[PDB]
Amino acid sequence: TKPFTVPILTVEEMTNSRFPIPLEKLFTGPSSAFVVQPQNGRCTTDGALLGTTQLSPVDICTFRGDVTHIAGTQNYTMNLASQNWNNYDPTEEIPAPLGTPDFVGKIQGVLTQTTRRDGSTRGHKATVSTGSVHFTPKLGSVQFSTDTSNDFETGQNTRFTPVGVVQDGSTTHQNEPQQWVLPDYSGRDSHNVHLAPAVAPTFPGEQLLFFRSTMPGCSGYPNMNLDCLLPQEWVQHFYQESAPAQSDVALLRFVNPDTGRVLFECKLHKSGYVTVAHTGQHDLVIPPNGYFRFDSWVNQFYTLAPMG
Amino acid sequence: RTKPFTVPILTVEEMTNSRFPIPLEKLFTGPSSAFVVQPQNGRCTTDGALLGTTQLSPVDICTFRGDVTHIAGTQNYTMNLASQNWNNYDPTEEIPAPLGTPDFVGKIQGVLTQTTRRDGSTRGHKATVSTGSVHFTPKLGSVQFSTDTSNDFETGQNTRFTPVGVVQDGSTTHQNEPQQWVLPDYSGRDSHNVHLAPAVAPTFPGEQLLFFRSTMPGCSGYPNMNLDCLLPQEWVQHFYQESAPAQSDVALLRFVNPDTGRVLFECKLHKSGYVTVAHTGQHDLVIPPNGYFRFDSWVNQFYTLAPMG
Repeated sequence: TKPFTVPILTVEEMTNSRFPIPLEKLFTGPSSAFVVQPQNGRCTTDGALLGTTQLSPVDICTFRGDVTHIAGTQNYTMNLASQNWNNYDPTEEIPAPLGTPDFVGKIQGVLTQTTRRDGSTRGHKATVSTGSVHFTPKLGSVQFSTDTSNDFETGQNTRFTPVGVVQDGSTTHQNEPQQWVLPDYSGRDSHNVHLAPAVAPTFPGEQLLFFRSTMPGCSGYPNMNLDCLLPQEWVQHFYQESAPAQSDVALLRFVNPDTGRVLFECKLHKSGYVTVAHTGQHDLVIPPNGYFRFDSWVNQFYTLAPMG
Repeated sequence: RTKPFTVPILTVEEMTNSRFPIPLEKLFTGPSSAFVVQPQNGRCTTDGALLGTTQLSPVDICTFRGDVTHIAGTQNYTMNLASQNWNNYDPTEEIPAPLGTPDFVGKIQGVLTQTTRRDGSTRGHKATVSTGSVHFTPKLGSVQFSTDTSNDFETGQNTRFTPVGVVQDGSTTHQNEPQQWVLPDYSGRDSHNVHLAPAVAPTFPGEQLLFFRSTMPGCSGYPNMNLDCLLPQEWVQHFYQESAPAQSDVALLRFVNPDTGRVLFECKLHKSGYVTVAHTGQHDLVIPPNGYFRFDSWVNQFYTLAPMG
């Protein structure tokens, strides 16, 4: 058959699939006190995308559409367009538009607008709160708060470029964002739909292995921790390769080129997430040039050597 | 012989600009003799060798990491550049500038974000870097930002510039900037740019370069937001991984429309890492949104293409 592979990139060479910044470290911990159900960076080893997951490492947490002012406030409503500027179809069987943020928090960035008749051009600091009742991307509308009350024109193309997250310093530190809480994609009191499955360890002593980045802080004492289940580069890779999963789990070894020895082994489940044999929280310590290597297909019950 | 050469099965829209972190939009072809096509980003050979300031992350293009220091009684800051992993920048490394450094003259506006190690405090201000400025000296490890505030950023604390769009003066001539096909003075005035990826051009009759085009976001004024790269970032990434030996100076590509099955046009992918098509004049290509590039065979300098239309 066609052979399964993972990219020969370092953790640092790769990119977070849940927000557009690169990866920094591996991290493992216990996933029962919370719900690991991200909609971004979700893909099966045989190349099937899931949830709101899409291919561009850049168009994650971005928004395209036209805007309309909200009287006597500095808020704007954006009517969402598809990524190619085509119309957004809410009937499409997906939790929300592809790339929609998959966590509750206040994402701050910049609304940019280019005015078609004269190629005039403006840019304002803007924030979208995915917890807000006005955050209804699945319905094709989302609400931004803003620098100005007059600047943006109607019927002209508008882009939100995400930058970092934000938090209220008056209150409890690192209270937002909540990374493992999904937004109400369709507004309040309406069910999220077509979600990628929640994940968890299904073997004794195993914990999830997270690919972790630290989101930028515009202001406040945000909790900038952001873990994804698969590096975006892996989503991209699996999608291309579409190599048939031959067994329950793909056994990966993490190798150090420097010494040529294996540092640890892990399970890549065909569902598209990783587990390691370890108990407790741990930021993994790794050779900066170390990479993941696929070794064999093994079943539910292969016992992993411990991580350390 | 060897590992077979391939190009990714992505659409233009599925792919990403290699010269600024936004996705591709259209194919465009035109004449490349009135200007110098010598970008340092999205430059890679078909057998996987990165060139110029080209690097792998589609996100870390036109970004800057380092620490900052205020410039007395102005709202400008000087950033002392760090490598991508926050390690120290080595100007002795044989590269035009740090990897991912902007490869065009213009005013790039974004946001400087800073996080205070001790207490996890954060702040973020609107910022602009002008790559034409005499203070834009990335190869020496320093770059200058203009800013929202005069007191906020602390010294010795990690700082990140996240690019957003480009900018221009509305009082001045329109579309006069940025200048996409003009390299910055990577080492300041008074010093030569060094270790550049080669300039490129058509070397066959009737052929023009084929550009992978995006339109950069405009912050304000009337900027010229056109941005063409020679290879989609996804191709750089792909070639780097595959490292498949070029078997010829050129790889013949066909652009196929999958529902129909038919070929829309053919083009030459040169092992040097740029594309040409047989056509004379400017033209935004019109393509089936789900059409993709397909590698067909290795052919030599002199294979005659069939006109694009």
